[PDB]
Amino acid sequence: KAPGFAQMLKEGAKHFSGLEEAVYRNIQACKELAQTTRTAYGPNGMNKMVINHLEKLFVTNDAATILRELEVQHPAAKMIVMASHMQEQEVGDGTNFVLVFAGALLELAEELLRIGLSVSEVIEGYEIACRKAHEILPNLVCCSAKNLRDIDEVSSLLRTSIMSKQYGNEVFLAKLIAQACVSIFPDSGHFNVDNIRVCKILGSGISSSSVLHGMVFKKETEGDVTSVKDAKIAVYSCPFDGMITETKGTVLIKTAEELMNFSKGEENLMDAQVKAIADTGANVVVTGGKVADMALHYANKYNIMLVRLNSKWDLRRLCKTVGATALPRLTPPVLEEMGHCDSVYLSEVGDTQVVVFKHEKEDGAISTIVLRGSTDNLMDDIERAVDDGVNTFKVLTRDKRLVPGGGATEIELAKQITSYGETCPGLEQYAIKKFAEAFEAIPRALAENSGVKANEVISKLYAVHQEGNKNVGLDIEAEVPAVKDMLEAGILDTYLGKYWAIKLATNAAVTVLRVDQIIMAKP
Amino acid sequence: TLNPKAEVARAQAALAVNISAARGLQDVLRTNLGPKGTMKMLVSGAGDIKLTKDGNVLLHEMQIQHPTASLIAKVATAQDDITGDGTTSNVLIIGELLKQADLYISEGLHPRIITEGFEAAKEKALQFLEEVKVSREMDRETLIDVARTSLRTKVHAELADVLTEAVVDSILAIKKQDEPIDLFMIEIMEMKHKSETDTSLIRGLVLDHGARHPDMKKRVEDAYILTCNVSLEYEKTEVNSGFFYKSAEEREKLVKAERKFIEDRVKKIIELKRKVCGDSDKGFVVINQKGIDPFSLDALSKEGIVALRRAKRRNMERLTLACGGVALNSFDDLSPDCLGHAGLVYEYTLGEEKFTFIEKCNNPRSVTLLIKGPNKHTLTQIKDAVRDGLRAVKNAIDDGCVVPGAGAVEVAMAEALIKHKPSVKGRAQLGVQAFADALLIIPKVLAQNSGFDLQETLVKIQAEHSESGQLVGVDLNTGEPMVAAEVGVWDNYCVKKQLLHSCTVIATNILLVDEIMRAGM
Amino acid sequence: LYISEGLHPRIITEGFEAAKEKALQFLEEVKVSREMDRETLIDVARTSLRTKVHAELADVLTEAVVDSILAIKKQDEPIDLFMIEIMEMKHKSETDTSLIRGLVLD
Amino acid sequence: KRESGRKVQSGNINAAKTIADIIRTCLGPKSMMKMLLDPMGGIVMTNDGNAILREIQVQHPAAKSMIEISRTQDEEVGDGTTSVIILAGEMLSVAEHFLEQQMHPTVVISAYRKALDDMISTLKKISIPVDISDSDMMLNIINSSITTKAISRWSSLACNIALDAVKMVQFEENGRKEIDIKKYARVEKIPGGIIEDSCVLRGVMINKDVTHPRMRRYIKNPRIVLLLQMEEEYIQQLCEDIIQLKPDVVITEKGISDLAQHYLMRANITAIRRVRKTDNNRIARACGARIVSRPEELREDDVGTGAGLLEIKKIGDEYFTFITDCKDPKACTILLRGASKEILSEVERNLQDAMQVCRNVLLDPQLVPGGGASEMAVAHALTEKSKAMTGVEQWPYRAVAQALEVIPRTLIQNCGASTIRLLTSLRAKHTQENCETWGVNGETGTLVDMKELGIWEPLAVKLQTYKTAVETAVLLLRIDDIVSGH
Repeated sequence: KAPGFAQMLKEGAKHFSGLEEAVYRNIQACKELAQTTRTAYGPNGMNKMVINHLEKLFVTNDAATILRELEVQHPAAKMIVMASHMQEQEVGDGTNFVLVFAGALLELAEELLRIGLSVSEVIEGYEIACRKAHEILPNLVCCSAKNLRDIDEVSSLLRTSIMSKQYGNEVFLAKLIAQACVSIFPDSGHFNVDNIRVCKILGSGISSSSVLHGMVFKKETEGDVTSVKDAKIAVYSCPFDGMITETKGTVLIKTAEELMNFSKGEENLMDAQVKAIADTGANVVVTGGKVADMALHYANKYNIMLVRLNSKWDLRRLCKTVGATALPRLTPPVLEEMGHCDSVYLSEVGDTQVVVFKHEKEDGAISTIVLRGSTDNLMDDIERAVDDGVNTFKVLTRDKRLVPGGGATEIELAKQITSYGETCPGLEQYAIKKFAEAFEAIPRALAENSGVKANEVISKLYAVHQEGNKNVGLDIEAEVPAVKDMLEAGILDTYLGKYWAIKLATNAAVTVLRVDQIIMAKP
Repeated sequence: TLNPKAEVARAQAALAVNISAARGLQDVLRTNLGPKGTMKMLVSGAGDIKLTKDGNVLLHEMQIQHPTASLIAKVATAQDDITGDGTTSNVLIIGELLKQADLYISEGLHPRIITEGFEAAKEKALQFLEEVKVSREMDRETLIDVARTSLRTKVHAELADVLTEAVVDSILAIKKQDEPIDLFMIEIMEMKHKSETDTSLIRGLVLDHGARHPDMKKRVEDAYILTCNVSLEYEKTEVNSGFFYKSAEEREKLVKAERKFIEDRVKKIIELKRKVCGDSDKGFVVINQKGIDPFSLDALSKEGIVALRRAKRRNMERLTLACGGVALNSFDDLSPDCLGHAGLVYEYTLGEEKFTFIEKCNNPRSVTLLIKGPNKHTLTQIKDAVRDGLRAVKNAIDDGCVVPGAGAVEVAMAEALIKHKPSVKGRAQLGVQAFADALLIIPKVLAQNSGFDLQETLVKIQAEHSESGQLVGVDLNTGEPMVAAEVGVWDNYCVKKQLLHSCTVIATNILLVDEIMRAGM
Repeated sequence: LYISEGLHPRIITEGFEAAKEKALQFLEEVKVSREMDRETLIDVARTSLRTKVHAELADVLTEAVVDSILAIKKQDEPIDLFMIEIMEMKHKSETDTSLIRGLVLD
Repeated sequence: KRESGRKVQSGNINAAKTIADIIRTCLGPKSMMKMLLDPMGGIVMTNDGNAILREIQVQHPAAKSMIEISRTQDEEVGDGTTSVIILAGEMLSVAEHFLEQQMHPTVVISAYRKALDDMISTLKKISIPVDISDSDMMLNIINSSITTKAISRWSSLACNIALDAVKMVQFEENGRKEIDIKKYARVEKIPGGIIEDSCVLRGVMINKDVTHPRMRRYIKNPRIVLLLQMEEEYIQQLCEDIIQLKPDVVITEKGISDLAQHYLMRANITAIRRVRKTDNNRIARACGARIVSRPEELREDDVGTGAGLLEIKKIGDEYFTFITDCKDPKACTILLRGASKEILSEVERNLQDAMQVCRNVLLDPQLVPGGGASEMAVAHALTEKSKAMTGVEQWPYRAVAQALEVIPRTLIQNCGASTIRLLTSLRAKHTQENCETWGVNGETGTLVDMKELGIWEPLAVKLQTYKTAVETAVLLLRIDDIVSGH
């Protein structure tokens, strides 16, 4: 019966009418995305009881893990999530900056559209303010990395990135990752997170961790050989077990003596198979699955170092470094597809023997952080801090420029942008002023997660900045809502982290504002 | 009075259904008119996303619920193939024509009388283009305004200045000798691992697969390019014999025996290399399309030869024109006739992949437009814009006449049709009035998308008159009147010509629909 | 039609006030200030009476309506329709209407 | 189960009237369009009365009879399908006599049949002769169908094709002037070229392609034949008697397998196969050949002597075999050229209906005034003839006359003019002025004479139109019991 739905003619999709504010609905999908991560922002971030797709329980506060597990189906939210994925490129931090800032730009845009300002004029203001923010951000650069490759320097600046992922233990992790990062910075112009690997081992606690060179593997050496300097490393994916012939190979056995004869024939064949490994000049062998009992002694017969890597990612980790690729057959003497390594030895650290691939002959630009923890979920959450911590200094290989943190830049950058909008006549000042208030959402996130009235933090942060006391941020404390200097406390953020975050967040917000109707299709 | 499994609207409700569909389709596409207009998303269901303002993609790729609206969608497919632009504005005029026709049809006017007014106004409207069309000679500055006028309607006003100079020079690279411009002479290549503003032109072709060996020259300043289609990998026995083996070792002997089919021919490449200017200060290149063994890649690299593999058929035809070497289907009949000549042949390195470039050609009569972008959807977005920008300059050169934009022709033709009485009957005066008010939807919609009042903007440009031929259009940034010639806002002649002929035909046929019968639906 | 396009009502009403003054001035030019004679008032009475009868009482009531007015105005005197009494009687056809120079009493 | 009584006749009227109300507005040059909703959402805005009812699935048996009769009308005559259904529906829409007055159908059928004999008598009085020998006069008549078509670019060529092709098939010696376009004027599409290259071939064409070069490329006197070891010997002998005559082409009715084509290729002749019986009869008349039972019984008389020539010339990426002659062997073939299949399809159906127009005009050189003039002229005669019609049949006799007014009624409705005002003035013109003129203008909407506007239609189209409409109305009125049964 008429009048039915208005503006609904494309596959019956939910087309919001002019009264229902179709633009207001795509914004609400992005605001809900911020609330899921607004609480995890800062050192006092709240953890999320995430339930994996395998019905696994994980308690974490990392933004990338929340969104990867939260199936975001709304396309308007996917754009901001795609900015978070683009945030991971060129920098390894500032993900929640994209979610919190963009959510404030869209949330504040509704206050403009409700007044009657056109969406095309709102976009011009944010694009003007983003360009203006990039001019003010260099002026806020307080300190810069000396690049002395000092662990005292690298660990000091790294404390800010480690916090908000694993709080409280920022002293140990800053020293260890500093020891791992300093050992590669001499390799000028080649630093990457792929070199600094991580190996988690069940242990007492986080304090029992340390750093070791080479590609470390937690699985101890199964063989009886302690050390071997052989370059040819033969990697096989098929485990050491009862052979099967790719051709017919029909095996008929009737009597009990024939069972023993065929059993002996297999052991004589396996003795020849392991013999072929030593014939190809390779005293090292790797196995994915189980390892047989007789084949184990054959590895000790020719002093072939037996290696076990049950994890698939551990196998592929070696395929791209030493070159040894896994073949489908069980011990095919294929010497061409083997690897090359300078040193392979076993080492006991923290009361645990771990396989090591050290580069003694070669210069060496690879390391590994051996983490210890009494829970697998805890070590995984600490691993996420290593990536966000190591990637912080992959950015410092570029232009070394640090800015204050703790919401300090967000108020000064807002204060400088608000003045530009007050003196700028026209309609763009409305969206330029709201671009400054979007920055205030970040201190408001830190204050709310610390149990403090956020409005009192903004009032104090603006007063000290009115007097010219820059580099002043939120004092993280439950019983003290006052502020302190981020420079004296040593809290510092990266320049490129804020640059690419303000850029990608504005493009994601503008890209959502430019959209006014979601329409289905079919190929 | 009806049969089972049958339905038919005998009254004028068939028009109210078709007229309602056009009004609905009008309100959808009017928001993406011009650069200030908003974008539409195209969700394929599987998760892919595609943003575009091009009306043809919003009608060809998207699916429409109304059956009547799908007819107008097919019209945009026809409008795109002839002119390459004007598909969105074509739908707005149809909706506004049918809107004004419904106003008079409710007063008891027959539909056929309204269609006769459109045919009279259309013939007068076409003559107005011949009077206002500017036959300015094609130059760099003129085509920049045309390509800017087309590219700004498909990008964020940042890739316009970047893509404008590239799209202009692409046509000028192929435009000479008064030849008909062929778009097959320009191939469009995409690349990831870079931003969006890095788009630039390539004087020559670009290939996907390149040289993969340490002993290869990173750049070849000159070479006799040899065109070939013979695989230098393990192949079957080409003589009166076969493969018969008794074990894995005897099988390996057949590989050594079968590999001799190529080893004699791989040295043949070394022979013609040393033959045709094998002395110093010379080079040699092979562009063999088929696969090549790493042995042949390892052998020829020691002689200083860049050999390529796994190319496309279309690239090989373009490569021959760039170089001059004819394709040799069998290495046994090798000769210098199969060779060409080219300039700098280097390798562009990305973060992960690498691409072959054959720049500095002699007489290719063809170029390549290298597109770069970070996202997949952004590549398809920029590709659709360049294809529209290329056809815009093509129509400007193929048809040397251009006309103003900003709805200046519509505002002018509306005043012209009002000052024109019929010659067949008096009631056609109403159809001419509907055609006049229908053309004004374009300057009306441009004021809406820019955020200005619909009525104030139109009344200003329509009130602006003088004692001379004066143009006037909508200023999207200020909302005030604007002379399109004094700012560089130009459209094509064939676009506006086909627009009047397309809208009149479809708005006519939709009005002649007297009944809608279900053919067993 | 224009309000649906986003136009305010107050703008349209200001146009009516302008169109009224232009339309009111044009009415002054079209009006015919000729002298009122019996030939002219018959055209006025017929134009007014045709809109209320079956085109049969036109000539019947026309001459009565005109003569009733001429009897109550001379020398440019102010006129009053209360001078004319309207009586009704039955037992006769509709076309039996006529004048009464005097007055009827019950 | 079963329906009888007045319910049957009242139902057949609503069915035939419903089918007619659909296509009322598809009459004339202002044919309004119809939107047919397919089940998959597909839509076609066609305005052809045949294609509309062809796709509309109906359930009532009476409506199917009204549709099938128009289909049969479409084959015998290439025009008048929409007018048969409108008149047959309008003749049945006068139910005042069937139900309110309780007139038996036999009384009305006596009136409808009496009107049909008088309607035919009135048309032949208003007829007008034709000078068919003049190519321009007949060209003015065929332009009525060529308008709004792709063949309008070279309409002079389009008329010369159909006009001569019909005259070549026109066998006037036998008196009845039998014409058969589908039999003696076979039409085939030829890829390549343009509409201007469309010409007539004085003989029979074979669309088979040349598979091997061992064939006759050019012959002055075409000798057209018409008719593993064991398979080789049985084929070796049947092919021996054929080659003994030294033929130029062998056209067998049944298939010629590979081994049979091998021995034929040794004789260097064209191998034709997969041809029908009537086609062989047409091939024999093209050159005077003889059809034989088997290859064993072939005689020296089995020759195509007298024919023009054989040719296997490749035209547009396709070989075509011709056995044409420079004479008129009771047939012809239209070689339609075109640069694409999209243009070839339009010219085929366009010229086909054009041949039907010349077929009807040449069968009898007598036209009639169209544009409602013939309908209003006939209606005036019955209205005057009914004054002397003593009996109760006068009432339905006059109703048939007023039913013919639907043709100018729909033409005036589509133009948008007042239907009553013009139809009223139109009927008055036929009373006083001559009935042979004063019709309706389908383009302008006002009245105009048919002498000044060449809308003159053939006579056979109207006779079969009124005869079919009356016989169809008489049919459904005779239906009084619709019953099932297998």
